[PDB]
Amino acid sequence: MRECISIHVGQAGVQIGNACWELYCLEHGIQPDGQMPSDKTIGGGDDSFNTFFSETGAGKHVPRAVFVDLEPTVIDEVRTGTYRQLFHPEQLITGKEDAANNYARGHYTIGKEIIDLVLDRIRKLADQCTGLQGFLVFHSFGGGTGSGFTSLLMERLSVDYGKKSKLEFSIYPAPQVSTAVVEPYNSILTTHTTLEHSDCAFMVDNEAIYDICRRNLDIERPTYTNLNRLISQIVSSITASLRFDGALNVDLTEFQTNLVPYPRIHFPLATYAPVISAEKAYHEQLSVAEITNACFEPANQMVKCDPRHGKYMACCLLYRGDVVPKDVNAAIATIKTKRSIQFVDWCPTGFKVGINYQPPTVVPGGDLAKVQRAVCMLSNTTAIAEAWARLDHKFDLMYAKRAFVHWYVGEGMEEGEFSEAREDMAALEKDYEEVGVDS
Amino acid sequence: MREIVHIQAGQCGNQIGAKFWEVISDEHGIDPTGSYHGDSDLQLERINVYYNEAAGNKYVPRAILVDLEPGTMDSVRSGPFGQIFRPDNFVFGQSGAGNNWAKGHYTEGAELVDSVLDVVRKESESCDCLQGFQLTHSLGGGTGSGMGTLLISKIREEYPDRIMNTFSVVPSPKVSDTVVEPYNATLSVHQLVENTDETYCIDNEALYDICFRTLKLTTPTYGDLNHLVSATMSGVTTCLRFPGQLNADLRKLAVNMVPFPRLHFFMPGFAPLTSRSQQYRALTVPELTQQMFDAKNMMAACDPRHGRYLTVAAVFRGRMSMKEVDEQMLNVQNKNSSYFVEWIPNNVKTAVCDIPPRGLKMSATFIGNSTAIQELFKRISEQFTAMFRRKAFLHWYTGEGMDEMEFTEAESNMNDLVSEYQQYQDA
Amino acid sequence: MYTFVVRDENSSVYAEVSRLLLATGQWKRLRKDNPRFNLMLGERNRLPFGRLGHEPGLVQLVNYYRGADKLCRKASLVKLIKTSPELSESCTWFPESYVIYPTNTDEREVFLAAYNRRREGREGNVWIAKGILISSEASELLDFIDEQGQVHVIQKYLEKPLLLEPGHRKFDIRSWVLVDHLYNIYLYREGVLRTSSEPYNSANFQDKTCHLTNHCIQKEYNYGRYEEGNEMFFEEFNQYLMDALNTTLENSILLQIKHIIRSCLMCIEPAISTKHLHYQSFQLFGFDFMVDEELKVWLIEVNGAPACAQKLYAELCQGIVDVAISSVFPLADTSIFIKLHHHHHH
Amino acid sequence: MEVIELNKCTSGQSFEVILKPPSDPSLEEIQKKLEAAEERRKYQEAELLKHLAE
Ligand SMILES: CC[C@H](C)[C@@H]([C@@H](CC(=O)N1CCC[C@H]1[C@H](OC)[C@@H](C)C(=O)N[C@H](C)[C@@H](O)c1ccccc1)OC)N(C)C(=O)[C@@H](NC(=O)[C@@H](NC)C(C)C)C(C)C
Ligand SMILES: Nc1nc2c(ncn2[C@@H]2O[C@H](COP(=O)(O)OP(=O)(O)OP(=O)(O)O)[C@@H](O)[C@H]2O)c(=O)[nH]1
Ligand SMILES: Nc1ncnc2c1ncn2[C@@H]1O[C@H](COP(=O)(O)OP(=O)(O)CP(=O)(O)O)[C@@H](O)[C@H]1O
Ligand SMILES: Nc1nc2c(ncn2[C@@H]2O[C@H](COP(=O)(O)OP(=O)(O)O)[C@@H](O)[C@H]2O)c(=O)[nH]1
Ligand SMILES: [Ca+2]
Ligand SMILES: [Ca+2]
Ligand SMILES: [Mg+2]
Ligand SMILES: [Mg+2]
Repeated sequence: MRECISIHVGQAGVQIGNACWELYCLEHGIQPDGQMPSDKTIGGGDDSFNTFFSETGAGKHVPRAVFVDLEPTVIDEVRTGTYRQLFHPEQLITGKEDAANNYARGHYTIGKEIIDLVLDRIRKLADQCTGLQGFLVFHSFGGGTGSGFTSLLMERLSVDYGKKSKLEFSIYPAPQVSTAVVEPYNSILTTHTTLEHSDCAFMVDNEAIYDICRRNLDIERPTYTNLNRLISQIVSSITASLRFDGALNVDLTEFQTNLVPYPRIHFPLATYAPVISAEKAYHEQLSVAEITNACFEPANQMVKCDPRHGKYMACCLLYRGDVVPKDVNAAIATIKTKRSIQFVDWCPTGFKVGINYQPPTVVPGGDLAKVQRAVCMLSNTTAIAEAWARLDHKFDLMYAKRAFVHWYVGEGMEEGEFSEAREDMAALEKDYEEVGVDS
Repeated sequence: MREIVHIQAGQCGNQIGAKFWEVISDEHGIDPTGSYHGDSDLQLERINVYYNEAAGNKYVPRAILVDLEPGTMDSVRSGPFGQIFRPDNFVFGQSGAGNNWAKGHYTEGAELVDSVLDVVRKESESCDCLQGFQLTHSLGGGTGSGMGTLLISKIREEYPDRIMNTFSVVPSPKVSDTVVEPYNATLSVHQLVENTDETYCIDNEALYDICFRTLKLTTPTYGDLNHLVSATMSGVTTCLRFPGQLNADLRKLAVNMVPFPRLHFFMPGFAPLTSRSQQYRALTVPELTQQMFDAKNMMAACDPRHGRYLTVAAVFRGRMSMKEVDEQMLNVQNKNSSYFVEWIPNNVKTAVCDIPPRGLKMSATFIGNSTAIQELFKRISEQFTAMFRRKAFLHWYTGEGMDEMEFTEAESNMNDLVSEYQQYQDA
Repeated sequence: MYTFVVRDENSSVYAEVSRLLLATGQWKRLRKDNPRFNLMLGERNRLPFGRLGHEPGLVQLVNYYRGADKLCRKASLVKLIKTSPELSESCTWFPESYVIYPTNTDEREVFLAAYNRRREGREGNVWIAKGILISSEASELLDFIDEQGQVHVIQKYLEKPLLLEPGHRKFDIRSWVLVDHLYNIYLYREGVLRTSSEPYNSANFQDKTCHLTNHCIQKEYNYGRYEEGNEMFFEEFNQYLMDALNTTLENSILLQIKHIIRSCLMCIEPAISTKHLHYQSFQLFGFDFMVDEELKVWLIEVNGAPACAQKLYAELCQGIVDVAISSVFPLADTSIFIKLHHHHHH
Repeated sequence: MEVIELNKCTSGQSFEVILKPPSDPSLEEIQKKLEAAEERRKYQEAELLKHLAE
């Protein structure tokens, strides 16, 4: 058994973390106080769930989590929320004033006064780990803290924990809910500075999730709570193999191996099905073929893009519920003859499949209906570069006129760091085009 | 607990400043005693932005009242809300400034400014994490204009990493017949270009015209003008005073609103326009949206169709459908996209707060950083040059130590401002 | 008000659609880089399909189908036909064809396998390259391919074409096909025969005013002799087929054309359909056909951005607006196309 | 077509299906990073204070 530390950074990182730990606790039948009646090794263990929870002699299961925000409001909701007892005060860290939607204020200015404190808190958790694998880091691309502090944090974990895997859950910016017109700047800046430091990153575009919520949960105007409950089911899905008995993606190293053959191209597309409203009176339960087939519908992707117009390098399917191999193979057979699915030449065309028989858990009173079987596909497709293109274009439009740059220079960053980060993305959009197109 | 320090200066500044405190104090459930008697906890969650708590659960405006004559301050004191203000935060001289920027900035004002800063400092020191300052003042008189700008300069010396925000009242010969106002205002604008981060241009021209043409008030008073100012001020401070996502502090607003440091002069707008007289039909969300963007609802007398919007913030108050708000907001942009610079994507940001202002079921406040605001600065500039080219009235200023040179630099800086806006309207 | 942008200035057809839309007074044109548009009429190269359908509050439509190049590039077309099982190597309406590269994948070897069963059946053995040349002699083309630099196609040249009389002439047919956002396949009822003006000479292959029927390559060398611009339209050619051959256009040629068009576009439907996508596509194609003396139709090439013929711009461009656009963006307040659909049960 | 690596347990199972085969900054460099930024902020703030003193 090898431990994983989750780090949640900035409002988005934190609120998503909350949502994930709420779900993890329900999944593992851990209560709000941290007591777990089904655990019989009191005060200990090296069960699979212990990768994500530590234990006390009092019988208390505590996340291997650290939340960090540069303002206190949001972390104060955790400190006094329904899971207040789950966490040790020392795992919840806050500043007085936030990074004001500025990468540089979060990286250079405020990052400096807080980096050491957080590293020390992360060191306290690492020291309870007999075999730490590494970290899952949750943050927005567009916030000042989420972008700027996170990239600093990622450069340091590379230095102080060099042999250790680092995975991200990253919220990609969408105008329907974004709070700042500079998010494109922040997204590119943090992507640049963070790229070498992250082994595999799962991007979620708020646009995608927002629409899944409108279209499939009939929510007129989605809130963060709506969005996050959905995001947390995808996350749980991705991390289940680390917290449950199984033989697929049993350790963080395996995500890199199974999903990322070319290091810079480390951004697998997640697709999730079925998303079904809890208000829906009559619902026909969807077959293995039906939900597998849905994994190839752009409408169900965490990022809208068209995988028909690039190539695959790897593809995992992760199932929860009443699913057997035989049904999966028939589903896949049919789908291969119907759909456009092209891998790169230097890669087998094939799927790695993970089945957990326990069907998805849902938050009681949530928006999502209980379902008999669900699936999350993780595919490393060059089509996800459409998102990079979009972000870069917006960045070019603004930066051509130096609009808002003075806020960044104002915090000690140099105008040149912009064009250098944009060059890195320029080359990133090029790597993706080489791998995925021919003529 | 992200604290704002409010200062109000001179006649105008204190008039609109007191009005501000009356209106928000009512919105947060605070009575003239300083006692909270409201029925909701949204009212209190962020109260410490604008009020200090005191023993006996007392709420006390974080407000400094400055003038060089007492008249207006005596009026504040024996008025309704006067008891609410902290007595030692009343800081005043006796001589007055005679509508003379030079008296306010250089002579009479210098004698009084250190005392004001002592009070500011006392209020700063008991702030968990001060975000910055807001100032109310006119630019056409002497105290608010010249002393208020003097204060701004000194505050930035002591607190150079805090945000400075003004509600600056721009003069118009439709409202004042005092001949030197364009001087005092050009001299003030020079200061604001360099030393504020956000300035709400509240144009007495626009307020008068709204009162006469739209509200059908044949004889507008300062009371009618101010009712518009207080509504706008409640509106534009809503994201700072209530729980919220967007523009929830001064710095974040600044970051969203100011692409270039000198171009921080905002056109506010309000819907629905009302006189102080009951409004019985609530507005539909489409109506708010159309009205708030209407030129007739702008508090700065500029034609928005003569320029381009760099950034906009919109703030919708009351119980309504966010879905309809997004659809309408989106519909303004998509139907008039050409008025919104294409090189700042998604430049319009929208907030919704459930608590309405008193009087209304529904309201919208518009904050626009548009290049059409030049029209305001050109107007002041035309009035300035008409006198300045004959050095007229200058003796009132040179008699207090000023050189012509200083007028010439100021005119120049404001003409540069104007042409920079023009630059971006054509990009 | 609907809105749109224009990103291909040199498009004969879309120039005309810009005009017709404005003239409704319900469409407003924007500067090409303003992203808040309902409709894009896009550039021909590197059209930014990845930036489409991410504008909240805007249904967005574009006048190209991503992936369509696979039909419309000769190398890709050939490839697509051999490889797709629905078309297959069988395919009886496409000339035997091979993809050949310079030597600065390739199936040069497999080309010769057939070249020396036509030299070992001594029958017609004339081929054609992709600047373009016909030859009986394989290596006089292969040494022409490597001497030009691009990837090319070698195709069986149809030695027995139908020949219009008076004139002993040669022609191709161009048909204009519109595929909407629903993937309805719409054939425009007017096609055009792009004719030669100089008798077909089967013993000499350099004098190419008689072997190539291109509107340009005729002009720039008896242009206008039998009909304007070397363009025979359908009423006349139908009339000629009746008079000379006793048959109709519909029966002898047009069923075959409808068949080839459906087969081509149903083949790629799954790779390019926008039915569930976050932006919708339509596109005009120009299909080019040859007929042999046996009244057998053959597909030459598919054009991604065709031009119309002068006489027909006005009507076609109107049809594009009616079916491709106003279907998606209706107004307040006779059909020139035939719909290609066919559901046989087996 | 070809299933492989079949692994079964009480919780679930996993396998692979194959349709077709083929065909770093130092702690120092960072602390420096931060410190040059801060120096630049100090210069900028100093210049303003020099200007305000004028
Ligand atoms: C448009 C120019 C201002 C606005 C008006 C207004 C001044 C006012 O409102 N005054 C003069 C101090 C008192 C105040 C009003 O009395 C009328 C009280 C009831 C009020 O509105 N009081 C409000 C609630 C109070 O908070 C208050 C606000 C500011 C100052 C003092 C007190 O009187 C109509 N004035 C000068 C006028 O209309 C004058 N006309 C002119 O100056 C014309 N030129 C010769 C104008 C139009 C340019 C006088 C002939 C009367
Ligand atoms: N999905 C999701 N997105 C969020 C959430 N909170 C914020 N965002 C998005 O994240 C971006 C805003 O960044 P935040 O995470 O709020 O920024 P922060 O890290 O707190 O940084 P500062 O406030 O600048 O110090 C925008 O795109 C928001 O829509 C959330 O709870 N869920
Ligand atoms: N296999 C074949 N047999 C007989 N003639 C052929 C042929 N392939 C091409 N041609 C002749 O060559 C002419 C032009 O060739 P092609 O259409 O391939 O080039 P092109 O792309 O420059 C013109 P367009 O784009 O309009 O089709 C045709 O009109 C036809 O007459
Ligand atoms: N809107 C508004 N304008 C005012 C008010 N009082 C004065 N003014 C304007 O302010 C300018 C005179 O400034 P004032 O504040 O009286 O001078 P100060 O006391 O020396 O600061 C003129 O343009 C007046 O029209 C007021 O209460 N409301
Ligand atoms: Ca245990
Ligand atoms: Ca004195
Ligand atoms: Mg934050
Ligand atoms: Mg006065």
